[PDB]
Amino acid sequence: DDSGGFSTTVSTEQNVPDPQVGITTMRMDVSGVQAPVGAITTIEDPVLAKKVPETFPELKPGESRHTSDHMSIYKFMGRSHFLCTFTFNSNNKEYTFPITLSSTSNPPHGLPSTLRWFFNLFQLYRGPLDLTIIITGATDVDGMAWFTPVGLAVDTPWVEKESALQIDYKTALGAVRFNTRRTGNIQIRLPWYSYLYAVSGALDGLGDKTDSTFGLVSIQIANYNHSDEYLSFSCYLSVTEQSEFYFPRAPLNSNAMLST
Amino acid sequence: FLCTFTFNSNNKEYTFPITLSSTSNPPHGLPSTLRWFFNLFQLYRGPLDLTIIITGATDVDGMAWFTPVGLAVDTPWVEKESALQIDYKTALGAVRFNTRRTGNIQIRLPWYSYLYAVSGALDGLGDKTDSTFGLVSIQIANYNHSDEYLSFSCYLSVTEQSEFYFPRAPLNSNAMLST
Amino acid sequence: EQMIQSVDRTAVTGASYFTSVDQSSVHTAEVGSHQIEPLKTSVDKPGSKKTQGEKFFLIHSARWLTTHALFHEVAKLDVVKLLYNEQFAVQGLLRYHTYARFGIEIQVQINPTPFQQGGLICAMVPGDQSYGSIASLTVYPHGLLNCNINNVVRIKVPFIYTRGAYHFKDPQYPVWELTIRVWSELNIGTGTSAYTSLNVLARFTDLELHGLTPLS
Amino acid sequence: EQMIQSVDRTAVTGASYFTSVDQSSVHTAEVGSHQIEPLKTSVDKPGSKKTQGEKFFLIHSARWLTTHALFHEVAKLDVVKLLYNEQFAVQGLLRYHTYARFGIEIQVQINPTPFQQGGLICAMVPGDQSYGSIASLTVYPHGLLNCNINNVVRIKVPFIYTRGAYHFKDPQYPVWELTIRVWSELNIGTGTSAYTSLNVLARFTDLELHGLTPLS
Amino acid sequence: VQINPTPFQQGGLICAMVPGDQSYGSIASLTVYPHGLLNCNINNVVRIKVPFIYTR
Amino acid sequence: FTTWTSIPTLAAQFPFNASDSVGQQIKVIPVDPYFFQMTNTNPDQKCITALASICQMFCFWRGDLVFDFQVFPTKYHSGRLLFCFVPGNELIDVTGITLKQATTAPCAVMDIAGVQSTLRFRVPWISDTPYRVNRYTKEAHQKGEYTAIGKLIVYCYNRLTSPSNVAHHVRVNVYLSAINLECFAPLYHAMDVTTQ
Repeated sequence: DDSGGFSTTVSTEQNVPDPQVGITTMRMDVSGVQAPVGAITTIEDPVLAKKVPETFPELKPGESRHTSDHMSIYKFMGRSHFLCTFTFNSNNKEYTFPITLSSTSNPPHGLPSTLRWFFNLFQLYRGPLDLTIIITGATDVDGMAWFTPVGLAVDTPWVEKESALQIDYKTALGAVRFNTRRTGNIQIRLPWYSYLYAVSGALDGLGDKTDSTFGLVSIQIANYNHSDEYLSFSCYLSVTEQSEFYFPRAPLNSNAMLST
Repeated sequence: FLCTFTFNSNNKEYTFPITLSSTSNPPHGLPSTLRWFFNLFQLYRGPLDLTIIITGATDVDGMAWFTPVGLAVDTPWVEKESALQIDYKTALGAVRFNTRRTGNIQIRLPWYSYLYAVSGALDGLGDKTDSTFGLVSIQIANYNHSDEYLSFSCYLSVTEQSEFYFPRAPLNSNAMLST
Repeated sequence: EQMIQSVDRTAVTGASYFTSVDQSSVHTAEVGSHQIEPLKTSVDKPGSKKTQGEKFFLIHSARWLTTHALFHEVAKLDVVKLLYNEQFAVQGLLRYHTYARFGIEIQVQINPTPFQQGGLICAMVPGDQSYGSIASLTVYPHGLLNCNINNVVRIKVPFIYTRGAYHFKDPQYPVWELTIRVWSELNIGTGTSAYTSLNVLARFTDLELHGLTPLS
Repeated sequence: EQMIQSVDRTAVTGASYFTSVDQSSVHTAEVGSHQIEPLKTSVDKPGSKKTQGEKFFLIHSARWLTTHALFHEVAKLDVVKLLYNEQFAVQGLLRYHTYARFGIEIQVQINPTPFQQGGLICAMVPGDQSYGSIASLTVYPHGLLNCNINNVVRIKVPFIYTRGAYHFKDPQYPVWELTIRVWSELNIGTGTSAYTSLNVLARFTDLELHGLTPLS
Repeated sequence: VQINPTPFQQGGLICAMVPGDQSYGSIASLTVYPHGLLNCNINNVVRIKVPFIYTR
Repeated sequence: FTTWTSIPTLAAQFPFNASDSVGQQIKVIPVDPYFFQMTNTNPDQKCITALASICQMFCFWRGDLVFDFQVFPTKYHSGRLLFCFVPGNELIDVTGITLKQATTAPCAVMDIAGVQSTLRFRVPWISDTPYRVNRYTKEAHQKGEYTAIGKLIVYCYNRLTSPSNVAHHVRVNVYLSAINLECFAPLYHAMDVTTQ
């Protein structure tokens, strides 16, 4: 033995993910003739809990009618879901919004409907994202959007104010230059910039305000505005293929799944 | 970041150099990241990249051109009328663009000098000659209609054909001035 | 020409964690050796971290009653913080170290008389007892207790944490945490014992120790 | 005829020092493993008894002067008793253990300026400072200090004791003991420093630990 | 460069080969230059080989 | 960018008097590439190190830092020092750790006399996080973000024995060098003098 101990009652580590592929395909009757040993069993024994279940004479259900597997995460969360929305009001206003994976963060200030349920299904999170935003409203506004990692300084989140950060801090880290008239669309990778390894979904104390958040995107505009028309932005987050999930968690209640 | 400038009247010609001297305090010279980085080393040889952004009033047909050392060009860091003819401007090399068509410039800066390389920190007449290598000057037209400011801003970037020489002691925390 | 030998002057001598370079060296005297005994006054193995870290520590014990209604939180216990305690044997390995990596082996012992009925649940919960469901706690590596089949189960769980290692002197958040909800209520007859016993044993697996500190 | 498997009942499960036989067994759950890191947040070796017991502990330090006449007892220090102390790293290995076998590695560090003259002696003395001669102390495994050649020496000495192992909570007698007699007096000139520094380092070699205790 | 200490003195000197300017570069960063470090403990004569560093 | 990193650059300066008790704390070194305390009056310039300019244009830093303590004694200044690195973060009460308590931590001793005078102290990468954020870019303390992987007290391990025709104190330069150095997540920041 490696540790010099022993084990008598059969009970070990439990709930290893991915038991089965969810698209319906054929791997005749499944049960029937033989008496069902998989109906009655011991759930207190996890080896006896992993027995092939049956209760009735069943046969092959057949195949499915869509090759697109709607039960893998990498093609399920490809549809981009809501994050936040915000409007500008005056000249050179700098807006700042984080990406706070905490379930304590009720919407709008935090995770809304689909992001709050999905990113509180699991404990650990590592990988880059995708963000899709839409320019809506007044045209010919030359703004700038940039990412800021953890540790580095940035302006106050969820607050529209004037920018207190210089342009040499903004040009050195990384941003984009675009007008509302040229292309009107942003589909951006969110870089995984942290000295810590992974981020969590539901923590407490100072670990919640530090180890749940990973990144932040803040926007300052210019040439807004001429003759009075509101400019509205809205953030939709999407997924990429370099992220992996860890420790499947009990999903949230029907109460904290708040929709916007 | 390199610099930023605004136009005010009709056919105003703006002129800005690329002065690698550490004596050149920002804005008139190297700002935050360029002043630290291009005073890390003595000798410098190779071409650059410049990314500028058109911001403000639209439908302005201007022109941007490079001028090497030795040849004549207008006064740097001064917005004024152009005293240079168009045959001097069309023969050397420029671009033609409107603010509405593409709104973006990502340009190579050509390494045009009879001297070999340029320096970062010199004194005397060597500082005003052997530190600088190039200059980009801009004259506009159709600016302006109904009054809206047009603002340009210059951001410099790097390419792969440049090489660095003689690693130097970096600058203090005092001359690293940010804009 | 015959040369008389001298003493060495400069050498890298010292421990891997306790290192001091001397400019004047000297040969260390050593007489005798580690003499083996055909007669040992004790009959045990010599002590090591393999037998001191891997030994079950009673970190918690309770007493579940009949009056506890369904899904009542009988015990809310922290795993590693109760392991880091002076009255156990791992304090001699965790006081002189700061950053660690380890795996947690939980064993829970209860005792029903078979005239009682009911059920208990022990779950290994990292992070928080947040808005996740009580009726969804089987996704955790857990244990299910019954008054019909068995009374002792053991649980193996890994290190689940955001950063690289765990800080004892100032932790970010607790790595693991166990809870006891009433999975099925304790029902008895007349004269049957209206209680049952409860024990929580714990030990480390695959222990790593780094960052020695001189202070307490 | 197909037989449904069941759960085990009686088995010898438990540690070698922490052993409990259950009448109702359960399979211990284990998910994940000890995942290796290509990026380690620390660059050290993992901690062990080999790097915690074998590390020099400053057990004593003094300051020898000129006014100390010949064969004056500058320091009377106990070896293992000063090693068994809370402010060192071996307390985490000696608090949870009672009977031990070990070898003693002494290293003594002094520092003369070469305008001073004189000599010091450090001897490893077991048992007693009894009627044995001071001028016969070279029969012990000892060290001789000089203001001419060298300033750091180290001494290896074995376990010298009557019984089998050493009791920390109630010792019969101290195993080892070091003394510092003035081997030659400290003579200086005008303006020369009238002192020298002195350090005593100590560590264990070939450590054995037996007899775990629950108490402090 | 040749200096001469008696070994009852202590201290240190530095000689650096500096092209261009004594500008806003740091004094505490002058080890990036091909230089020499003088000491009252080890040695008293050092020699430095430096190339031609010039723009033209 | 490894040119301005591995070359040892002077980061700090401290003497070693002979009138000090054994075990008295002389100067701690907050172990990071961000550390520097020198300045100059002619010219008026805050003396950066060549390693403090490379890493200040990043968020995170990682690498095995090699401190080089060049003492300047005579051949006859005798005694020893203690360079005890205590890992963790930039802020623990390491001043309350006693000298024999500091013998528990791994460290090294150096005789002031001998045939060499510079000790290259290779700092291990001991941190809870695999990197360490530029918290100097921010302006707030927070448990989880930090600046250093530990601190390094210079102790008085032995007294300074010397005659009167030499000096009573030996000054120690603190060179700053490293090996296997990595930084990422670029930014722009000008570092300020750690005023000890």
